[PDB]
Amino acid sequence: NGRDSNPKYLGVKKFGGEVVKAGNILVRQRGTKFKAGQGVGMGRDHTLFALSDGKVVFINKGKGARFISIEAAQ
Amino acid sequence: GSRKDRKRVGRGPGGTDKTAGRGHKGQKSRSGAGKGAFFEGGRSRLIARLPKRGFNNVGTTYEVVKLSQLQDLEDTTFDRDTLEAYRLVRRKNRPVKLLASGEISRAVTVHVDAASAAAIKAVEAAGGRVVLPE
Amino acid sequence: TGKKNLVVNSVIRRGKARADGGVGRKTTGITKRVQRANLHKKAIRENGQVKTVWLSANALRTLSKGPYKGIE
Amino acid sequence: THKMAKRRIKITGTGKVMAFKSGKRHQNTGKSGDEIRGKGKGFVLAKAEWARMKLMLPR
Amino acid sequence: AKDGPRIIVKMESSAGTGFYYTTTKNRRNTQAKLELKKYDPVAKKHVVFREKK
RNA sequence: CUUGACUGCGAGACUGACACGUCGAGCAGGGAGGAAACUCGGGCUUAGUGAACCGGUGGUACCGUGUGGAAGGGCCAUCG
RNA sequence: GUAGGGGAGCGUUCAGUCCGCGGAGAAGCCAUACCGGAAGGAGUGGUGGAGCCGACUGAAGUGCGGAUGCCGGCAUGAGU
RNA sequence: AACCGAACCUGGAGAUAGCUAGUUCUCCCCGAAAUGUAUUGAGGUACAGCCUCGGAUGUUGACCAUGUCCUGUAGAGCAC
RNA sequence: UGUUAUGGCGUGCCUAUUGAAGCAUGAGCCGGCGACUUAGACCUGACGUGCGAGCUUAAGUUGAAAAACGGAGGCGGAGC
RNA sequence: GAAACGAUGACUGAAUCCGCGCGGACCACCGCGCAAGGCUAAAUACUCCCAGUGACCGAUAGCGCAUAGUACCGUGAGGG
RNA sequence: UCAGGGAACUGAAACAUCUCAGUACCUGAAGGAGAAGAAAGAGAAUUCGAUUCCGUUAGUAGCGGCGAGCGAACCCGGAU
Ligand SMILES: [Mg+2]
Ligand SMILES: [Mg+2]
Ligand SMILES: [Mg+2]
Ligand SMILES: [Mg+2]
Ligand SMILES: [Mg+2]
Ligand SMILES: [Mg+2]
Ligand SMILES: [Mg+2]
Ligand SMILES: [Mg+2]
Ligand SMILES: [Mg+2]
Ligand SMILES: [Mg+2]
Repeated sequence: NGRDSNPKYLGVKKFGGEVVKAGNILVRQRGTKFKAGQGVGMGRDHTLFALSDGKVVFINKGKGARFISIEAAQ
Repeated sequence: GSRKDRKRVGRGPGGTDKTAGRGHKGQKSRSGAGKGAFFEGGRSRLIARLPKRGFNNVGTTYEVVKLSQLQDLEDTTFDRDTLEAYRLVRRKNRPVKLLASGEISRAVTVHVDAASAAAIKAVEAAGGRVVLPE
Repeated sequence: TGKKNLVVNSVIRRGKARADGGVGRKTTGITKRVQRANLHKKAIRENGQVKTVWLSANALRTLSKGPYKGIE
Repeated sequence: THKMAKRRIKITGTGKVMAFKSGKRHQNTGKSGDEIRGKGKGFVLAKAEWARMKLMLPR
Repeated sequence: AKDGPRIIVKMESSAGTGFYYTTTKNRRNTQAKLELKKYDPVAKKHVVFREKK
């Protein structure tokens, strides 16, 4: 049979070198792809959200683990 | 002279004739020509399904009498029970209430039906009296 | 045609499903909504002269317990 | 329309419309506690445009 | 949240002297006799809640 | 070991035509675990669902048609 | 440049003013090589025989190729 | 009473008609849409999206370059 | 200006359409009739006018070649 | 519907002035009223008809009719 | 004008309550007019004081598959 191409959404909401706010949603993910770095929290759905205001740090280690951080802009 | 009498200069435009216009055939091609049924509201679209009750009452309502109004201008004619109609509260239908908005020190004595806290706390600190029905 | 006043003059007929309830039902709802009629009985009496005519059961009671413009 | 008065179509002082949150009202609950307090204040101004017209003259 | 003949249940809730409705989903399967928990009523909060009824 | 499968709230964002939906630092009443930093407003996440309306049920005391009460209604839960 | 929106206007009946024209002849009808960016508007010539332009303002039953549209008149099929 | 799966006439009555057909005087300025979602919805309708006029704002637009990150297609490869 | 001979060019109009010279609808021809209106102390907006933190009257009364009176009431003025 | 009150169709069927009906379930206070008997211009409605006027028509308009419900159609109602 | 009787198409984008609407039609009685009337009342001031009519209250109180929709009265201003 066939049914349901699903809407979902996902993607990475706030990209690198972008200035965010406290409360903005940075990444919408499913599992843990992007680990919350310094300045960054992770919701129960593993959504990455911002604790404080500042600039978006992307950290690439070879993946498997990589990090969304927030460093101050000021 | 009536014949030299001019127009309003831009009060009205002429009306709208849909006869002629060489390629006007009006309204919408199908569907929504000819009907008297158009009707923007209705229970169909997102009004019902909307979840409220509360309950309707709207009881006693009072004349809002600005403090700024009372003070500043006029004489302090000692408003009281009659002259007040000429003071532009004009309602009838309802009793009168006094609330605090503008600030100027004045001795004033007024008969209204009720007042707010900082209203009486205002009128007296500048000196005066505010009466209430017994 | 009765004695005092008149006859017939009738009402419509209502009937309702979800009949009863818990008095505090969900609601009562309707079905019938049709027109209806009314009538009475006739017996033989006379006044001023011998007649038969018709007798309203109320006025039957009345004529029986007293002679107000009529006798049996 | 004249039904919608006590239900919230309600109009503000800025000529906006009060429509908040329906998420679950009476039947079907037993999820969380603040979805239950999820009942809000709120609105949108898209369908507020023709909303007031239901309530129009009686503010 | 649908209901019928089935197992488990949605059982109502109350406190010692305090008046509050938790209404949580219970289950008669493994064990249900004591519905006893600790929940917080009108004012005092801080009480044991017997949801057994 | 326990009843955070909490109450009163939401800075700010994801998403949707709308209605819904989603995540969420943090303030307070307060709790539970830990020596402590601290964590907790259900569950690795993603499905396990349904607007309004009419009604059943517990709580609160606003409306209640001359006035004082009650009937009925309203609001906070909540069941269908 | 199609639905659609915006702007300027042309022409027609009625009405109030204004200016007037007409038996040495009104409107209407007929022709016409002129005028105007268009709707349109004049010039003269022929018909007519009792009335009518121009200007301003206002009001409309106000503009037709269609609707197997309506009333009428007259064609084609045919000297069949 | 010359068309009877319910006669004829007058009437309610301009029945309703998400259907079809038609909708006339000029020029000027712009200028679409047949997508998305919901719909006893599918040739219909509500909201959005795209058109126009007016106001406010006042380069935020547009392309192109530099910087910065995100993506797993083409290719490829055989490490599951 | 009228008529003409020759050359070049040249797929009625409308409607309905993804698409019409269409072998898809309509229509014999010419008159004349013929379709976005009217109403309400309604709702909302644009332009214009009078007063302006005020603004207005309705029924009705009285004069009526002519219009005045009539503040019952309505709308601003406070919100949640 | 918590449904008061008027109104009757069927069964019932009280008081009478330290009395009776009402005041929107019902109770008490507190008010308002006194049913079972009748008549009663005026201000209101309409236009067969007569008068006067009209930004009403003027011979496909205006009433159907510049007189005709006649001719003409139908058994008739009716149409015209 | 009052009275006895009383539709449906239609709206609810389907349809039973509902709306159309006590509308159309039938019938009965009467006049130039009718109807209605001299509070067992409105009404919440211990005000008003027969009926009808206009304004207004007011789309307000309220009615309702609380859907489509329907929609008062007192006060107050009058004609009388
Ligand atoms: Mg068409
Ligand atoms: Mg021959
Ligand atoms: Mg032949
Ligand atoms: Mg032959
Ligand atoms: Mg036959
Ligand atoms: Mg028709
Ligand atoms: Mg055409
Ligand atoms: Mg097209
Ligand atoms: Mg053809
Ligand atoms: Mg051909």
